[PDB]
Amino acid sequence: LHLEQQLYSVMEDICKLVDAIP
Amino acid sequence: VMEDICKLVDAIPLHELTSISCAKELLQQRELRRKLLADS
Repeated sequence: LHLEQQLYSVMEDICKLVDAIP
Repeated sequence: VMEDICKLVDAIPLHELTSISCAKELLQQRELRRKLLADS
């Protein structure tokens, strides 16, 4: 199940992106 | 989890998405988190 680990850190790049108005 | 946030990021309209400069690359995170969810 290499697809769950791939979604664990690919929608974690969308979040850190949300962080960049600090 | 943390992605009830990203639930709100797949919802920003395409007209309202041009006002942020990170969107060139952080909208391919939207269209890729949707092909991977679809691989059930």
